[PDB]
Amino acid sequence: NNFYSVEIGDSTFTVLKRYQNLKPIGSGAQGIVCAAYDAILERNVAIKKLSRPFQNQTHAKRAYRELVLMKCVNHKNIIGLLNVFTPQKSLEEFQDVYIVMELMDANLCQVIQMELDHERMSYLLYQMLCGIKHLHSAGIIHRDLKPSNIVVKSDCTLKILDFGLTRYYRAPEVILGMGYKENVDIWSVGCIMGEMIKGGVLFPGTDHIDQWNKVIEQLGTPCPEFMKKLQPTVRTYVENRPKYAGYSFEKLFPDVLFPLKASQARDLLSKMLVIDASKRISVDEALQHPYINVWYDPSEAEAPPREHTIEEWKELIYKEVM
Amino acid sequence: PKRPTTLNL
Ligand SMILES: COC(=O)c1c(Cc2ccc(S(=O)(=O)CCO)cc2)c(=O)c2ccc(F)cc2n1-c1ccccc1
Repeated sequence: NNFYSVEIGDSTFTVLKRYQNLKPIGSGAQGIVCAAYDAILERNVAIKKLSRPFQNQTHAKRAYRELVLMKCVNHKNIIGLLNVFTPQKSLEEFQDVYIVMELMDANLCQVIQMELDHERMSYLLYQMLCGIKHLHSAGIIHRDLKPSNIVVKSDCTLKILDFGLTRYYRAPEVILGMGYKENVDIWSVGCIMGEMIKGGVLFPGTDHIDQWNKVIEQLGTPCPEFMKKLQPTVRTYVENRPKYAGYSFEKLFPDVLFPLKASQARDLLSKMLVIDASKRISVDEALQHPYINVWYDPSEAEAPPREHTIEEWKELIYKEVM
Repeated sequence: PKRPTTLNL
């Protein structure tokens, strides 16, 4: 009686009456997403209906982790949780979970090819890095940052969409099979910043092996010390790839592409787009970089931080909804 | 500088 149903494609969305005018806005493997107006809050929201949450243990563990993390992370530069509900009345009937989140206006896909100025560019990046820093402080390393999972509003505010784990934006540590740390996410910020500037994808590798080629062509074969850190097998390949000296950052990003600021933009990129993670700039040091630091505000850029049966997962998820 | 309040969609 508190619920009503709307058909969205092949999907039936049964939601609380407060949510009105549902229309689909996209999908992932993790379910269909509708935009809706929350009458009670008087604002637009995203409603995500979870795809087969306890179909199996892999799905169940994913749904559970997503839910718990969403309840613990809270920051203006990360998509927040507004509500969680199920239309089923008991554990035995329990089938569906709905997640109500903040709605923005677009993802970055389009925004980044519409050339921006230094103020808007640096400000968006600043917001990205605050969101990232906050994720890291909650012990979350994203690893899959890309323009499709970064959303913006027409007032120039920006939010990271999800908690991550197109191959174009993944760090060398991930591409190859290395370990990783916090600044893995900085590689992605470099690729996105890079795109915004040159108008197109920095490393548009047509597969995982081509992806590598794209990088060394433009940045230059990494040092022999880096080469060591690799496995037996992949090191063989990487080390047997033809030496490239790569191009300087002046050639990779000339003045022609920019509207002193151009000079700093380039300097930041040269510190972000560095194959060897042990020499790549960090998140803190990037928030402090001259190009980004103009916007600083410690309330934004500093804010304080096993195995089950399907039947058990169902119970834990149901309790997390209640 | 003032923070941008507009972004062309
Ligand atoms: C493609 O969708 C997204 O990128 C997306 C946006 C950006 C967006 C796009 C279109 C509208 S609109 O169409 O309502 C225009 C409003 O006037 C609003 C917001 C969001 O703001 C957004 C917010 C929350 C969410 F959990 C998913 C979201 N998605 C999204 C991403 C991947 C898959 C499914 C949905």
